Amino acid sequence: GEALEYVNIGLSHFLALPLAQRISLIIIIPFIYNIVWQLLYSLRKDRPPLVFYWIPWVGSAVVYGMKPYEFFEECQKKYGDIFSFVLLGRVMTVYLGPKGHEFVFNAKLADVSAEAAYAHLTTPVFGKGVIHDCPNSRLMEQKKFVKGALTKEAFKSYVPLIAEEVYKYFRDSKNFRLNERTTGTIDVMVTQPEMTIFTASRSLLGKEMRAKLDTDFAYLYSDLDKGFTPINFVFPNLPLEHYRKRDHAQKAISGTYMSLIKERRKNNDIQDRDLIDSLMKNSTYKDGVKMTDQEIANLLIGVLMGGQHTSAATSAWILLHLAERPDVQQELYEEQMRVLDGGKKELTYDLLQEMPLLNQTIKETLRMHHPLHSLFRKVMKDMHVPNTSYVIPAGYHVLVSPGYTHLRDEYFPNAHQFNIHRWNNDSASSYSVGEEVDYGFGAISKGVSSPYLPFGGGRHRCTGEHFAYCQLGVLMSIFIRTLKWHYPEGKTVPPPDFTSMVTLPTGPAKIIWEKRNPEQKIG
Ligand code: HEM
Ligand SMILES: C[C@@H](c1ncncc1F)[C@](O)(Cn1cncn1)c1ccc(F)cc1F
Repeated sequence: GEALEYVNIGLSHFLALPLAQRISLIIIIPFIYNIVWQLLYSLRKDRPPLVFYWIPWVGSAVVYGMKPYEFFEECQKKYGDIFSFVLLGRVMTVYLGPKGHEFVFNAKLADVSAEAAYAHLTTPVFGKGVIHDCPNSRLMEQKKFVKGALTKEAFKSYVPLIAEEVYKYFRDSKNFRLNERTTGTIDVMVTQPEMTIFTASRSLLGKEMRAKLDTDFAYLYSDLDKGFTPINFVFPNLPLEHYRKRDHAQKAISGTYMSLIKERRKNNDIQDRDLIDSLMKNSTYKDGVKMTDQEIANLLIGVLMGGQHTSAATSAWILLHLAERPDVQQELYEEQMRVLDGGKKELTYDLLQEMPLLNQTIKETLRMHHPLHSLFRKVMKDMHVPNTSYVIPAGYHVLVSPGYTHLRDEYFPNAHQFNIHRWNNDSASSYSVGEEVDYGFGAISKGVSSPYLPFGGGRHRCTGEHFAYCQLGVLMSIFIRTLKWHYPEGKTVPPPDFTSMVTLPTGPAKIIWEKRNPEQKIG
């Protein structure tokens, strides 16, 4: 009773402490509070173990962002395959391994949302109305629109254009100019992004859109390029300047696409050339709405942008791994001479399919260097993980990471050794190992239990797998037949830089190239 007066009294003296002790208690009450909250949380047996952190809110973000596969391995040894950690205000429950791939890539639409996790990151860059700034059902239909331009007949015609672009680059780039140099050094992280965007542009976007890249316009891609960073997860729209040249470039680049979209319909200049022709002819949803010309341009940005960063990272890794392995280059070259009749057969999408060792090299690189170490979903409903007393409460996030499983000896013997022969009689981009399902964009595998899942699975599954292998196929067939490359003295494979949007190599990652035929000229 008389004590009740003194909780009151003490509350008044609390308010009248010096700014030195108030400030410090501002930073000790929450620190001491979250340490004692965690301790209570670990007695909850319907929750997966939460890994201890000191700083509240920040959580474990520092070690997760820097070495996420080392973090995952350390957590796996302590608490098994399921565990939570807090990440800059959110709570992520990792499910490692194939049962984890299944728990997350085959989750019900009712249980998890990818849109809910990524809309803050994608929509500022791509524009609105597409990808994650729409309902999952719109997403499924957009993928059906894009995927309707990623056919075998499309792929037969992209191969001469892609190959033209590779040669034009060897001819004209300051990094090569093969008609004036026979040897040189390139930074793969400078060359590979440029090659990707040229080849992707010319093929999917058309010749006009490829043409604009030879000009100043190219910088808008570079400006747009920088708004695609995990920082948009914390400060999505933060009134600074790289946020404006980002948005400037979005408006600017989406304008060029609509200008072309609009003039093509004005002229009925609508053929089967590029994905711009395709999305024009076929972008009406199942309920009857057509995509606005701006929505078509923003899907263009998002598709080109995402495939840009994964494809460019992958050919970088193919070069860096091969730079160290002249025996694999020798092997890949023999297959080039055998399949292409010593160079006296033009490269075709068909002939690419007969090059298993090349396709096995892409396959193996993508095993060791998955471009997305972590995929996320926001949990919408309380989720129960079977064989288990755990519930993942709504508002948590689930995190699948097949790239970690990729690097496990459990599923890949000597997982840390680059070995393309681990895929003998198995050069497939991927393989639907049984029964299939359709979420709107075509029949894809129903199970998602494979330990090798470079293109994920389920509804959010990649619709650019076959394009990626095409691009990477021509690019690497031509690199192989034209150049030998090795590392500078002392140099080896760089470690991955996980902090960016894709695990790309820690730069600079340089290789010395030599012409196989010094006296050869590109016409
Ligand atoms: C080496 C190349 C690529 C790799 C390794 C890769 C990997 C992936 C993965 C793992 C996902 C699943 C995302 C998630 O589950 O959260 C995905 C989604 C997707 N990717 Fe790719 N990707 C590649 C290239 C491309 C290209 C070139 C395109 C376009 C031509 C593309 C378009 C898409 C689309 C449209 C989705 C659907 C996302 C969704 O439905 O939520 N990707 N990709
Ligand atoms: C959202 C994005 C992503 N980026 C980084 N970490 C996780 C991610 F989910 C991604 O899934 C990645 N991606 C897959 N293939 C190409 N890019 C994506 C999907 C569709 C798209 F049109 C553009 C795009 F970037």
